Amino acid sequence: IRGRYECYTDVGPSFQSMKQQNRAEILELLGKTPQGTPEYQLLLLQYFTLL
Amino acid sequence: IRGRYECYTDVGPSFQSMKQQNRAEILELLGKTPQGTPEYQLLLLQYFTLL
Amino acid sequence: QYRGQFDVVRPVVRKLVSEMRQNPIDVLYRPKDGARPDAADVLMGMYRTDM
Amino acid sequence: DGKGVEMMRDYANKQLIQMGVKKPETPEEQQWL
Repeated sequence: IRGRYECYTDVGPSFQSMKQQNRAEILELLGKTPQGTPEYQLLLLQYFTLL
Repeated sequence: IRGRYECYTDVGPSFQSMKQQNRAEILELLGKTPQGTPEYQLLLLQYFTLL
Repeated sequence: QYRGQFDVVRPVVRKLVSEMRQNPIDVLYRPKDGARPDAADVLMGMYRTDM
Repeated sequence: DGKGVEMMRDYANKQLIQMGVKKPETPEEQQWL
């Protein structure tokens, strides 16, 4: 029966469970956080990360 | 049967975790924490370590 | 007679051990919205047992 | 990630819409009393 098979591997960029590449990235760069008023709290949503 | 189970073999990289890993990003460079003026209660619990 | 001590093969062979895994190759369970709301909240609730 | 994609979608913009959305799908959304 389907609707299950919810669990398998995603092959592609190495991004782990919590916020590896999707958050930010590893390659030759610095100083990410941009300017914005709600991007304050939306930046609060960013980094809670690991369970 | 188990299921109260607690600790297992964590073998892996060099860091010794207590609460050390709230920063999952330090590669080489420094200064990785964002900013905002008024509302932070959240900046406290991060930076005290050695227990 | 004198033989066998000149071989010089394996260094290139087992140097490939370091070249096996660069990409982390670590992800599993592919979250998404597929089905009826039962078991998916705590993500894996039973088996971490691979680690 | 998980279902934590919520992000202001379901609350702030409802009664009045300040910034709009990208391609509103919204089969039905706002209720009025």
